[PDB]
Amino acid sequence: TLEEARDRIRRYFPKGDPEVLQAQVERIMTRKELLTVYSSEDGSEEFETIVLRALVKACDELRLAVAWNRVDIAQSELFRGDIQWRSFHLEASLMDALLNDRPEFVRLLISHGLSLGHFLTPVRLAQLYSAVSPNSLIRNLLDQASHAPNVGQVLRTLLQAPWSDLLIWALLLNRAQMAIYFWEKGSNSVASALGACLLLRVMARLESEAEEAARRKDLAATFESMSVDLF
Amino acid sequence: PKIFRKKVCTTFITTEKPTDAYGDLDFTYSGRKHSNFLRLSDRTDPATVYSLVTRSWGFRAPNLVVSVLGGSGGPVLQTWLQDLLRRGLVRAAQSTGAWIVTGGLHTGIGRHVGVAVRDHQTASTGSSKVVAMGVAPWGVVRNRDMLINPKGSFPARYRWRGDPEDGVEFPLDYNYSAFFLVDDGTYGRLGGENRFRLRFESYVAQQKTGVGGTGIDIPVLLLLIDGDEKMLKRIEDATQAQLPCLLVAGSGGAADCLVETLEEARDRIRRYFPKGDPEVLQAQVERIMTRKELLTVYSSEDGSEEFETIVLRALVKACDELRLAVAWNRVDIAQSELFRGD
Amino acid sequence: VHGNSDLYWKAQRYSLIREFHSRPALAPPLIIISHVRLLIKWLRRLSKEAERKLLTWESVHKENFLLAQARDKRDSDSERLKRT
Repeated sequence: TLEEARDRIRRYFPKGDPEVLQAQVERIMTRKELLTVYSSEDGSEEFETIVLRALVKACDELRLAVAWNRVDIAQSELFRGDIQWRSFHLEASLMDALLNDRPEFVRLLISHGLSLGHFLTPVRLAQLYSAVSPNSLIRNLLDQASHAPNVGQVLRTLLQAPWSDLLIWALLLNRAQMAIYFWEKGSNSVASALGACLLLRVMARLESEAEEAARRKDLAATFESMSVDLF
Repeated sequence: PKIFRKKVCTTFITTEKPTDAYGDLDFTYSGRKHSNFLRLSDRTDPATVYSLVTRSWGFRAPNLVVSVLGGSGGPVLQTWLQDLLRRGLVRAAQSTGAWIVTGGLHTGIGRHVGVAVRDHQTASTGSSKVVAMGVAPWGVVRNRDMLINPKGSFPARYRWRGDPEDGVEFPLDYNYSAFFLVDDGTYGRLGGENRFRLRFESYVAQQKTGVGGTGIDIPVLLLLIDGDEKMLKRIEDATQAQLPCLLVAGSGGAADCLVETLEEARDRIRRYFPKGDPEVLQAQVERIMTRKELLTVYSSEDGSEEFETIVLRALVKACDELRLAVAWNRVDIAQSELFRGD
Repeated sequence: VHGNSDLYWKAQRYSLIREFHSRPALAPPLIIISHVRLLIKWLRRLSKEAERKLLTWESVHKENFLLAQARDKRDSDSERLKRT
């Protein structure tokens, strides 16, 4: 791949069967795209950048940065001004950051510049409420709401700025860092911190697992202290 | 707040009529504030422009005004100048407190400055923003039709369809803080903007820093990057009206005057950098060489660092520096200028 | 128990005031007038710009609160020890 001297090379590295193995190596040279070199590197370091280099040579890399749960890769790929990242790349990687629990990618991808009124289609909003562990509380609440998308009825049996829809989404699934970030971006903040504290304590009394009820009471105490400090 | 700014500012089509396009301006993006725009005449005074900015929109008085010019790298500029515009220009504009006046459109070096402002705003938590402003001719705006309702004080929902880049109309960039849109009346071509631009720069340069006053005149500097043949008249029209300038290496459009200040080989130089019109442009470059005092070089430096010492070097070459150290609210400059026993 | 009884009393102090505000204001020797009037009724069966100005004012103070919270966390001694 740096390049008869071919028959020479097939007769001092393998030491046997020159022309058959030369046919094999030329089969490898038909697809020299899918071949990389690790020679003049640091050595036992920066392995991950070379994995991205091999996968891009064989060609999405922002979605790989979300899937590996590694933030510096995505950050360095956004400062590189040659690529000029468009809308649908950022929107797809933000859905991967929301379905998984990675809040630092949600903060990084929104700060780059992204439309959320164009983002939350009802298909994507249907996909967010199906990232549910099936033996949780919100799974039973949504199933009983459909037994008689339907989150308004779930709020009723419990009780273009789309930030409040993501706040209610993060409260019902008990994501702490998500719900605090969505509080800090939306408006109408004192009433929404008291509404978050009310809704979390109602769902904490209705919780089966003791650790998750303890988790919800800690988050509701955080929203109470933020409404106190802001007012 | 919207009616007097409708009446006092005017537009001409030449019948000069009251305006219809002003107010706030949001984009599709979320988490961001609103930008201010105004459809303004070309033959109007910058005095009521300055009072409109510093009293109605809400902006502090500048301590420094740096205008960015260039644009020979269309799709991709070098990573070297990308690091210079990211670090060296914007961190001095954020520490000292300054305005960056560029063309508001995407084309030229408007995208590279705006990406530098956004990357500075993301990579650190400076608890503030860098005030970058834009002038742009009204006839080159992509879809100016979303701005037309003459009522006022509204977020106008500006839209990017994703259009291919034709050279008749250009979209506005999204990283600037305020926009000036000058209704020249030709609807065809970039070039009928620079008169109001240079008049507004000299009007800021005439006024002074301070609380009620009693300060230095606000130093206005020019920052030249690659550029074209259409900038040599702008360099001479700037240096005629007593404004200093600074030159980066970049490419040949600035390296014309860089080589001519390092020094017929003249006609040679005017016939491989511009590629056209030798003797007229040689007369222009010699007009620049009449005032070689007001010209500095940024070549053998650290790169994206120590920008502020070179600004002082340009202002002292064009010649108070202790008062500039007070006005920028930076103590190390004044301290180093007091230890120098010369 | 003195501190918890103060916290409990202030929270209940709202609903007690609301009880007097929601009462037919006529004294209980003469309160039959208001009960007759409610028996007759039982037999027969901010501006928008002011709210926008109010909520933008709230968002200004929210941003100053969050910036001062970030500066206090950043100048703490443990995060200086992390950054070193």
